[PDB]
Amino acid sequence: TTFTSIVTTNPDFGGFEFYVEAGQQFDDSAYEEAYGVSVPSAVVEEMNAKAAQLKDGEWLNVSHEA
Amino acid sequence: VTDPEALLLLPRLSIQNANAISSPLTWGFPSPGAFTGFVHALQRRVGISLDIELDGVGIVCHRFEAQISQPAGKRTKVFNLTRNPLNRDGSTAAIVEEGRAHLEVSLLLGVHGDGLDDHPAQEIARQVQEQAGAMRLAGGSILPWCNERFPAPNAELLMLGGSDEQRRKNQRRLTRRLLPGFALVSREALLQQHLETLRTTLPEATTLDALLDLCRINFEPPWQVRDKPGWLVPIPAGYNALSPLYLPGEVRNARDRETPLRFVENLFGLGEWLSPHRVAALSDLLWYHHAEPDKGLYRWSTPRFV
Amino acid sequence: PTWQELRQFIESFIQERLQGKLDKLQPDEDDKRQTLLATHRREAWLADAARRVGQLQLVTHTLKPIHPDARGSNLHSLPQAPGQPGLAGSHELGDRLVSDVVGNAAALDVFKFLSLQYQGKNLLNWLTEDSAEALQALSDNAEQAREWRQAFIGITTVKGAPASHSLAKQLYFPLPGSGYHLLAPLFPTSLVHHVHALLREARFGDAAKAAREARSRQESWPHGFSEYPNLAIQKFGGTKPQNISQLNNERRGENWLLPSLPPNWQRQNVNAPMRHSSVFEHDFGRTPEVSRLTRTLQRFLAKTVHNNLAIRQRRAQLVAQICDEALQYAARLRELEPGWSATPGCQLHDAEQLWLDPLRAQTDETFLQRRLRGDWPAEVGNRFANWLNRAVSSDSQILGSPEAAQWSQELSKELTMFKEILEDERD
Amino acid sequence: ILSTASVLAFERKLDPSDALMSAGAWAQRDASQEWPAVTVREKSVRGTISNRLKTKDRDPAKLDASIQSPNLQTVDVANLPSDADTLKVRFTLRVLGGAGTPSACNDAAYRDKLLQTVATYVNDQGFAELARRYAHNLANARFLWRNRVGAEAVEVRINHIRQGEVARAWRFDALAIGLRDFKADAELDALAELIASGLSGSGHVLLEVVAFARIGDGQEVFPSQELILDKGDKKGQKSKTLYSVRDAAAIHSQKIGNALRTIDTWYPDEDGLGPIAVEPYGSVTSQGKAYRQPKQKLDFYTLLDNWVLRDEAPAVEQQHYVIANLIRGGVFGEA
Amino acid sequence: ILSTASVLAFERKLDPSDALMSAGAWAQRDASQEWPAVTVREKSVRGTISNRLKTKDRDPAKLDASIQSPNLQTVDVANLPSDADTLKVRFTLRVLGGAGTPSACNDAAYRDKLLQTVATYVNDQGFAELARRYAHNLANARFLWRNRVGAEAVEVRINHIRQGEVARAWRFDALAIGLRDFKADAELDALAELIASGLSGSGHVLLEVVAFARIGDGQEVFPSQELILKGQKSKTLYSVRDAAAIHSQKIGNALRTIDTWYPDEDGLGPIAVEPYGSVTSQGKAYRQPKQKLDFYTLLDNWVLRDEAPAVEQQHYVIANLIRGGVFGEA
Repeated sequence: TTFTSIVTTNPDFGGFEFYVEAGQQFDDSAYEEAYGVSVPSAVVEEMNAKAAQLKDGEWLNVSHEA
Repeated sequence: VTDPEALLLLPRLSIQNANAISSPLTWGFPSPGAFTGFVHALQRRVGISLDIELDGVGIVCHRFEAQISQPAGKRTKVFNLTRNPLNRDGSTAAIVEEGRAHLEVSLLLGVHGDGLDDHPAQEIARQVQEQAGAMRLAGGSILPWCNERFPAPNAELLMLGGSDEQRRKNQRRLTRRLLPGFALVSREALLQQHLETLRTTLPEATTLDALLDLCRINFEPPWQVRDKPGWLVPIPAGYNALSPLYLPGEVRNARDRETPLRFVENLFGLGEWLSPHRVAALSDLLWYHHAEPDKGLYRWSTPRFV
Repeated sequence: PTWQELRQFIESFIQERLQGKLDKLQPDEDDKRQTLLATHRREAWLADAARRVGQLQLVTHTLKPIHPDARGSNLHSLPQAPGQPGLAGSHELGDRLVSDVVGNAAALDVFKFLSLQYQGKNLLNWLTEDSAEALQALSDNAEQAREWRQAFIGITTVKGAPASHSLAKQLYFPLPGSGYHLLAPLFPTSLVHHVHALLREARFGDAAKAAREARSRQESWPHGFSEYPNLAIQKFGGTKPQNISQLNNERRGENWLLPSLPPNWQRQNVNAPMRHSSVFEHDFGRTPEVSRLTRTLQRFLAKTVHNNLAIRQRRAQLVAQICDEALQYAARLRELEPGWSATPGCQLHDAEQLWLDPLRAQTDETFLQRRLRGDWPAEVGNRFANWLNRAVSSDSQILGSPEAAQWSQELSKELTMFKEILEDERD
Repeated sequence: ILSTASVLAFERKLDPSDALMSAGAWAQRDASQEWPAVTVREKSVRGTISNRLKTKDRDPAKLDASIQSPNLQTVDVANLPSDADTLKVRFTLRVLGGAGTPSACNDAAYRDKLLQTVATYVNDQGFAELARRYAHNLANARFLWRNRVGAEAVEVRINHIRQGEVARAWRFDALAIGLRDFKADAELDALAELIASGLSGSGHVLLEVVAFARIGDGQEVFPSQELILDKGDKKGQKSKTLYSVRDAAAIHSQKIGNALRTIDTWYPDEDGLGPIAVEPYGSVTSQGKAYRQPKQKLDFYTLLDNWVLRDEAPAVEQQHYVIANLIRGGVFGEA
Repeated sequence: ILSTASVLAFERKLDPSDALMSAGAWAQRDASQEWPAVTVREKSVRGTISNRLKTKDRDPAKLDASIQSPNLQTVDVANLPSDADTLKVRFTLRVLGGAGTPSACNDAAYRDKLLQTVATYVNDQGFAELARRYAHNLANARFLWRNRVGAEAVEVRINHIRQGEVARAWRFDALAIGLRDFKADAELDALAELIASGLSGSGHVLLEVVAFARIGDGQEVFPSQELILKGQKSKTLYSVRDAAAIHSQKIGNALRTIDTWYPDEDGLGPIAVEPYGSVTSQGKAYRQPKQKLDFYTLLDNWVLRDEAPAVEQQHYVIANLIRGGVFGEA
């Protein structure tokens, strides 16, 4: 229920983490499909404001601590 | 693989935080690879100086106490952990679950070489005990027996006996010395023949099903438990190749850049905790290595058990 | 096997994705349907999916269960079978591989796209065997079709140079000649998922719960069930088990380790008899294990002959285990507790003289040590035989048959070895 | 160029055991071999709630109904018996040796450079400042963690256990030796040279550190508490599990090691804490705050890299910290 | 801005022991070192239905049918012997000191402000009002919880234990010292000065509190009761080593009944010092956070924004710090 976020330059592609591409947008359907939990609608605009404000080559790591 | 000329007995070594996670599928007593790597460390550290060759370990386990705890309302168990340091930011680190256990094992190191003739038996026994006193067995420190009743010394039993009766006498004298424990052997032919009978009953059954069938207490309806001979356990019997063998300076982030690395994966065989006088010859029940490195199959077992 | 049905199957999957996006869009304005139908509908979905494959990896042996700040190598490789009999693991899975996915979870639509079961197998398995049905559906030009096929095949390959982090495990192995191998083991996660599926079916399955209730009915069922005691749970992600692997979402952590425990993993404290009632109730001192072992001998009375061969071997094994547990009880009682020489009394069953070996010799030098070395007290086995005659019933179907002869011969040879082990307590 | 070894690992020198606590009477501390062990037993506790309400549960009805459904726990307690006022805490300590030789290192150039660096340190200023502070944390009973806060008198007896017997026996007053002043004392200097000769030579020096805390009759002693995630359902839940070796309360090995390593008074922040534990990014668990940050140039990694790679030798206090972090052990290395 | 720390762990000062109970005859209370302990034994009880019915069990048929099949149980009782009439409840109380220093805190500025606040409290007024009330709760035997309510004559002996010997011995009549009035004696003020020196860190204070309660021949005494996991075992009593005992937190709760400053009426008398000051028997939480008199708003107004409360309320705040607890938000 605690949806943290961190802008990583190199992502950790060895585990099953959710990385948003710099020139892309957050996808609530992909987060509800990959992990079981669904994203609350108040987290989505914060993740959109973080994902749009991204330099080229900066991934957005989104993870919940439930 | 070869027969030991003598049979050293490291006495009851107290290990305080051994590795309870022996393998991805087995918890409990640590893997026999820890003990074979321990005797190879002993050979690498004092075996070259005494001109002997310490091969093989008989694992006896007088006492075992896992640092576990059964949660309330659950039949299964969970591991008591430690508290790692914080990060550089002050938050609690991501916890990784390492199972700790307290041991008390005594090891039968099979000693053969040209150094039994140069030095006395008690000298090389005392020197490998002093070298084992500053070591660790499965990740856990060997407690050094201070200020107790009396220190447990060693006995290097020269297995080359003048008679059969004197040989059986000193084997019985050593078995009385390592008696309250349980020797660990590898009984893999029993797992293969149980796989054969399982495949006789139902086809295309593999030996992981035979291993699990030898593990569990399964019930049969007329209700009677299917009986098990002895204390059969699942143990990791070495490793198996996943990648081809890489060159020394080829893989990234290895331990050293002079030893070939190969990505591996466990091989869960079957073990059997049995009592020390069920074997009638202690020059069996010792754990050696079998590599065959072209194929993978880096494995350890007790050859010459039956 | 024709390319047209594979083409329309892929288009149906893409259109199902677009219809799910449009249904969960909640849109009324902003004209996002045009951009979504330009991107997630045409064969540019295959283009950005083939761009997305390098974020994923099909794996069978991940590294991340070993400490999760480890950026190493994860392998989708099945080991070759050992020629040595007995031991095996993770090469038995021929058609039951569950085949974990690591990488960016935002690119999971690529794995869901490669895992569709179109004709009789996965689309990925269609793409490994280069056929007419493969490498014609997913384009109209064979060049970008070959490029996207080479992208989709790369979901099961190691990306980069091989590596194993400093937090990973890697272990020297002494070769027969000389030298070592570094042996970095990887966590077998498809094997762990297979054993986890077997354990969940045998514990929480319906075919096992039915027999478990039929045991409580005390009725008769066709098949039995298992129990799996002393399992330990090991979870890998601390609070976030999502960040390890794909199947570590299904088993939320929860490695479910089997027990490899020595038989003395339950510490039994030692007690020596003090009084006469203590010497009557504590001459034997029978643990739960020897009662569990004699209850199995009590269930070994009736037999048919072809079953009586294996029953006689099992009866020999059980009497061996009972005699050996008696030897270990005498060992740990004589070694651990000085309570055999704690107090004097009138009745302590002093005819035993076996559970007080250092108690009457290391203090009394010539008093009782000369009455234990010349006498050599081994008459405890004759009193111990009364316990095993109490373990058997009064069944005259064996007492008036040759089964009493086989029982007496195995008891005599086993008390013979118990006597010669008990004879040399003096050395 | 001498880049950093991608695998570094140092074996833990100064390896203590579990501090087994057993109980008895003062003025027979000299006959303390048959003292009965402090056993960990359970007791039940009712509590009325006292956590901070989050400004939404400040209703009188919800709070009044919440103090009528109290939490019912089962805590483990370790108490001295009613006829015993002294706590004998007894552990062993191996001071192993080879304090600069790593347990794992990739580069032979980095390994030889690090060994030359540590040999330069040991030749210039040996383990005489570090071992004085380890001998102080042995001498004052900091390893008595909460068993020290109101003790009447703590007395620590350390025996250099040789081949089978006591070679040299010390006896300290652990309340006169403070928890934040590393002064010089003659018996403390002899113990410091013993831990020095253990840390220098190839053989381990074994000590037996026995501490007696005159707490009081029947009072509570505080062994270490086991980190159990997944306690289970709240019905039969044991909310506090004290560590016991074999029906005998004990402090963990890493807790005694954490009290022995509390020698670091060289961190750039002010010493309101006094000495803290020697850690890389030197962090105090009770404070929740990491001193010796990498933002300043005073953590273990940057001091070690400037000392080994580019030959910038730090201050003598910071290289005391670096070598005490090597004696502490660790797992290091980049990707 | 000085926000509140996210961990505030305060140690328990006034650390008692498990109150062992023995048994003997009065007028040989002076030779009560070898008195036999009150053992917890078992007995069967037989209950009829006496609870309130839920309007569906009021049919006389099911009522008589459930009376015809009554419930058996097996309670634990601890009674005095048939030749003894006095219950010797003996515990030791160690007064630690260092009341305002937390054992764990995140902020150094908030910890320093809390230390300055408790220090200016102590310099303005020592631990003299608190230790007088702690000395009264030792003198009147409220730690005898239900063993006091019908006792003929209670006598509490409190000995200051120095090295191993008694430095100064007290002897109070626990029924003359009332349960609700905090008067002033000479010996109670000497005990208050001793507990004041214990809480100020200016000495080591280990009291051995022995309380003799003349209940009666063979009567029932009440140790603390455990929680329970035909023979339903409806009551499990505390016992340390074959000897009934009162829990240590029960004795600590009886020593902390010093709070007569709660804003409601003082007809009840002193209640236990707790944040949101509550009595679990009466089920009522005095110092509710709507009124500005719970421990948390008083501490957050005294330390953060320096709105210092009245003298009584800061006595209550420092009594909560002496009690100890888990303060701080998430």
